Amino acid sequence: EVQLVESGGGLIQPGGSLRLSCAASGFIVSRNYMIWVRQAPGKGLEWVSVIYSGGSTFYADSVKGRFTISRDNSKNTLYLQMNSLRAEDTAVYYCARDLEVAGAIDYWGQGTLVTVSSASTKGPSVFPLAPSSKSTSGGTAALGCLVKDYFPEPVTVSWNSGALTSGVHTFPAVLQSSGLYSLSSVVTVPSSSLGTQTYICNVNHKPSNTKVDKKVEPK
Amino acid sequence: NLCPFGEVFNATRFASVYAWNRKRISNCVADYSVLYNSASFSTFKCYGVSPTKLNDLCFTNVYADSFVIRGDEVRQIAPGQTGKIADYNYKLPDDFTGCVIAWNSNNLDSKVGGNYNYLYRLFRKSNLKPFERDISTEIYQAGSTPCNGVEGFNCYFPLQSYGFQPTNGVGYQPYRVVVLSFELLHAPATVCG
Amino acid sequence: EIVLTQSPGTLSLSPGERATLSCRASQSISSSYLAWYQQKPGQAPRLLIYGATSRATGTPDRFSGSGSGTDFTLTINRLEPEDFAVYYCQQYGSSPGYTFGQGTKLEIKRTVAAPSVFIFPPSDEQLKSGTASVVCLLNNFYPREAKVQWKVDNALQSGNSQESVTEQDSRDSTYSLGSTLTLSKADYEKHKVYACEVTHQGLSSPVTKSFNRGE
Ligand SMILES: *[C@@H]1O[C@H](CO)[C@@H](O)[C@H](O)[C@H]1NC(C)=O
Repeated sequence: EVQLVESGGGLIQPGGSLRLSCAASGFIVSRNYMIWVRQAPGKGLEWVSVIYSGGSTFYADSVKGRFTISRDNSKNTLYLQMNSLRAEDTAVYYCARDLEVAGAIDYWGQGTLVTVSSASTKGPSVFPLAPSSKSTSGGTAALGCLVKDYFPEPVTVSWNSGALTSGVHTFPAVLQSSGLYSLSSVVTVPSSSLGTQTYICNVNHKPSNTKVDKKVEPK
Repeated sequence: NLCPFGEVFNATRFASVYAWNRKRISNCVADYSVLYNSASFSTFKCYGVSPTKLNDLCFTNVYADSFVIRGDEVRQIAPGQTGKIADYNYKLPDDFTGCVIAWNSNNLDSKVGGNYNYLYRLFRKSNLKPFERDISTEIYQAGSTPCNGVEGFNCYFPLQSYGFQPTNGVGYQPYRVVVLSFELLHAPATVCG
Repeated sequence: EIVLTQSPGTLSLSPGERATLSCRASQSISSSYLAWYQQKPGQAPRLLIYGATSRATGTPDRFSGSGSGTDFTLTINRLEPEDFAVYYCQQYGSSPGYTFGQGTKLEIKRTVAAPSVFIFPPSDEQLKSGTASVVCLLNNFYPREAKVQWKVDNALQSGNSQESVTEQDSRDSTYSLGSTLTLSKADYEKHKVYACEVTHQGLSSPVTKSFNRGE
């Protein structure tokens, strides 16, 4: 299968350095035009860098002299070395294969989030949002998990290890006035299921080594 | 006895840059100030040689290479440049001794609906060496799967068309280019001014 | 250098209608060097069109590109809920080699749908930490405009709540919203009735969910 898998994004202090990786399958990185494009939170797309099959490289003015694109043919991997990082470099970074007039940018990696900040890492607290409704109402119950006070983004939430996806809403994180994020994840289910089915939110915050499975039970 | 520069500069048709043309100039008297002095040129950059100087020298051969590229690409026809044209189509050496001359040819090489006869090489594994000319049309394998001479996903024809239409912006308009390079080995000097 | 200006900035249309998205370039480019992308939330951009008119792999015929010079258009026929996205244009012929428009955000309309409203008291676990978060959930409504009024013993609360809204659902075209009221434990214990009052076009009068602390 043909794809581009990115890694390396995460929290870095201003002035620091990070290397992003883009592992390709199928495409031969060294035979293609390969690019990096970034997207700051809520903003549009910004082209960052390109490397040619013959080895020529080019850079946007906003990163020139600080970023270096490169590749390793033996690992079929594209890299972006970012130095002297600044707050405005905070973005989701995409690698992609470019075909210019033969097809523009037809394949993109999934993105890796880079956060440039001096705030400390902190793991979330996970609290239940317990269903109020009685199992006998004949209607719909809502339940969830409050994932509170964490830094940096992102966290992931699943329900019943990924078996429950219908009716799930995981909300965008909000930055609180403390500088820590918070988010809720909720699911709606038949009230009659509260007595027969167990509901567990699985929360992972990798930067803080926090992996929590919380059972949400009626009260 | 007079060098046939008009043959080169006034040719009805010019080559695509990937298949650039080379004219060998020998056993003639040149005179490039008559060539230079000509408001008829948007680019006339000389490297090493000065122009009013060339009337004085004697080289054992002179090459006139010529082709068409986009206005935005003329800057790549210089020592030490990189980009699709310099890397994969026409490459000057770092120590180039010669002159690059170019003029806008929109009134000759553009057509309503696009003239698609001029091509450039888009895909190539490696950079050209200086004065290397690659006219292969093998399907370019961009992935792991062999193309077996058939175009498809990850199997691209290596040459692509410029689309020269008259109302294009100037950077997208055709420019005719002539590169003069001056050859001094150790033998007869057959081209003087 | 070249700027691509897309319009309208935002667009909201019903299923079965046709969206017309414009991309204007600050200088004339050859149409061989313009492309369109669709970006749904959480995903990388997806190529729709390249060379102004050529459909990429997987792009159905209801997506059509046109234009030349300084003016390009993407047309989306037979709109459906899954067409909710941000659409970007892109040039790749002029300096510095890649430039994107700022995007048109497309919303897909549906029949009005009132939120289902739920309120959640703080957990005993959280109270043990010294803080109380009270959560009001507005589930699966349309349109996006909705008002959440927190009341604590009937005093309207301002300055101590934060909202988050989901992106439009790709299947049912609804939004959901959560509002969190944050108090210290000591403040939370000074009051009885916690209520969130919800206003929305689909509700003939505001809906209030409430609880009594400790009940
Ligand atoms: C090309 O043709 C024009 C015709 O007016 C002529 O003036 C010019 O000298 C020619 N270029 C040469 C001879 O290099």
